[PDB]
Amino acid sequence: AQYDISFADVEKAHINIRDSIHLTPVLTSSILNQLTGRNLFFKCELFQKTGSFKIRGALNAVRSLVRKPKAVVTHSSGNHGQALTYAAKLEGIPAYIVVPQTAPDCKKLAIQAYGASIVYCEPSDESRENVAKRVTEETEGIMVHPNQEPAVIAGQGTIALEVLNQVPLVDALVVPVGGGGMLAGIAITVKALKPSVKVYAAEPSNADDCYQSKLKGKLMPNLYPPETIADGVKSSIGLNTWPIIRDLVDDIFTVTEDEIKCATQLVWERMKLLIEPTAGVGVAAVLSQHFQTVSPEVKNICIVLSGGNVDLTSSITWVKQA
Amino acid sequence: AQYDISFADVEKAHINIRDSIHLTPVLTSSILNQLTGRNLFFKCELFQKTGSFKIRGALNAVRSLVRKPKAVVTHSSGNHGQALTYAAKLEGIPAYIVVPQTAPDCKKLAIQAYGASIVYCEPSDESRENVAKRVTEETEGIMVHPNQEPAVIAGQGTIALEVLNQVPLVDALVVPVGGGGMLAGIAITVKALKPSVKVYAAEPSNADDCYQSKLKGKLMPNLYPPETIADGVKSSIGLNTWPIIRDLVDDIFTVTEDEIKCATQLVWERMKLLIEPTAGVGVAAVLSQHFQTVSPEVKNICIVLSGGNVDLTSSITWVKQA
Ligand SMILES: *Cc1c(COP(=O)(O)O)cnc(C)c1O
Ligand SMILES: *Cc1c(COP(=O)(O)O)cnc(C)c1O
Ligand SMILES: [Mn+2]
Ligand SMILES: [Mn+2]
Repeated sequence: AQYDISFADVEKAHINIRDSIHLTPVLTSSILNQLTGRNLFFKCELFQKTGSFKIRGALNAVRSLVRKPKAVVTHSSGNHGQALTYAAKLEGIPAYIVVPQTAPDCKKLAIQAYGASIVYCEPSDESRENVAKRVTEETEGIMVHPNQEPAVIAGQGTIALEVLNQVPLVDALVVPVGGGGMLAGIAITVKALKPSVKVYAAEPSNADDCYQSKLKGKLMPNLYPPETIADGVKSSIGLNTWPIIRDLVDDIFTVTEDEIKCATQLVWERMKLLIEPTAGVGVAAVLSQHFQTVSPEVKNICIVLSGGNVDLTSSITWVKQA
Repeated sequence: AQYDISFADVEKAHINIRDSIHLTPVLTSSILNQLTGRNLFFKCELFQKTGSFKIRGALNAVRSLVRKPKAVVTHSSGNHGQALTYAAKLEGIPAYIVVPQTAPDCKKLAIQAYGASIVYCEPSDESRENVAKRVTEETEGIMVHPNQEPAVIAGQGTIALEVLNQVPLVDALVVPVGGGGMLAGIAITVKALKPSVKVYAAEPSNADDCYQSKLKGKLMPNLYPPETIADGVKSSIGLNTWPIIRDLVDDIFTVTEDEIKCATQLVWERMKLLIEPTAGVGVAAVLSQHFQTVSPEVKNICIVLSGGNVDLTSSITWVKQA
């Protein structure tokens, strides 16, 4: 009944960011329709400013602060970091981004290109959170969490406002899940406007905390730091997004590393959209064996292609020839 | 005054193919605007059916035949071959595609995937033309030339009808040139509707026959088979497209291999559009030193991103890390 955001927060966020973001297109694919037997629609957040949907939450959070702040601080595998740095730069606010050592080089470099101070941490939720806390204290900055901050969650939710308008007959949204900010914002939004529309999460089997949490009915974070090509969804879900996910998300589909790699390459080759592997997670979910159990009434499915920030040099390892 | 096609042919082609092709989007890039000091618009033919704009000419040609034909035949580095095979398959007509031995593997495989009989030839204009002639005779098929066939040229020209509608304030179109079918169709169209709009060709320095022809005022085909990463524009311009290009194209910009590689990678990384290197030729042209000499009045420039059929495995060689 009462969560850390409401639909009204999402509506407000949309008005406050729409002049500063792209109304990204919804594209289709005949081959992917044929492979799934569904009518698919691809929400192209890879074309968003900074290369992912994270600009939505970042702009909303920075503008929700509006003496100006001394600094903004966060932890990020890269996309929220880039987005926050860009949003903060527009207001003349310096940014400190705490980033795991094992984040992709392209993401590390982009954060530095936008002028942030990058601070490497160890690759775990605990290290990300603890180092961001220390950096926040040292800089006397403002922490803008990548997925648990209400202003961030409300910003990500605005994706659903656009999808429901662009695909008026949509039956389901499929959303990749890491910390659950996007999934939670979208769930709040869809279930407020047209709750008959399904909200499905897609998650790596190698980082399956959201799936485990829903199964067990309690928050079950990753016990070991995840090893996955879906580098942007290694975070566990958190205390603010869990209750929304528990109550408002219809199902969660897990996908293996091989499935993620295959779906990502299929989008590259067939749609010509350079999605990052994390964005391939949603595509893998709809292609998966378990998704065939979804009712045939759920025909019009919109998959969020959440980002396009991929290391081309690092992607030469897993790319397979036909 | 009188060329092998007219504007009326392009208009007719558009009505005859529009129900069967995508009205591809026009996208923008802030970074590419910043780099060029121009206002750029990208016509996304990479999203077209079969991965390039060639579906336009192919559908128009196949439907311009409408006992049904025994077979269709062509020569192609891959894109026209794929498009022709698809168009012919819709009508239950078999296809024989003559393809140079050194065409990219992805293109060879796609032609076979669409059900064509592929016939390898030696990598030269002479071999392509001679083998297609022999195959046409042996199969008693109909030759559909990739760039000199009027129905094909008229089909490619329809790109300009869309661009002029989608970018109403456009000042110039930039078009990659191989055989000159697209360039000629676009030139006929633009100069009929709003001749103040510039039509610029973009060409590899390593395959610079169009540039040489315009300089010398006569058709000067490539003396040696071109060596270029822009694998789809190795053909010389021909007898039907040359007069149109001579008279109606405003300038031709050549770009080196390094420029093509750099522009292609920039589009991948910054726009998240998986263009093939041939489609990077137009982007390289607007980024080139010589394009800076174009009048500052030519502000709104639409570049045709002509195709997305790229060998990912073969592209691991030239991709450079930042
Ligand atoms: C952040 C991100 C996600 C996951 O969003 P959460 O709010 O962390 O669940 C998915 N894809 C991409 C590209 C992202 O950057
Ligand atoms: C065919 C083609 C061109 C060139 O068109 P021509 O009519 O041969 O000049 C450019 N880019 C791509 C991707 C093509 O397939
Ligand atoms: Mn997870
Ligand atoms: Mn040439």
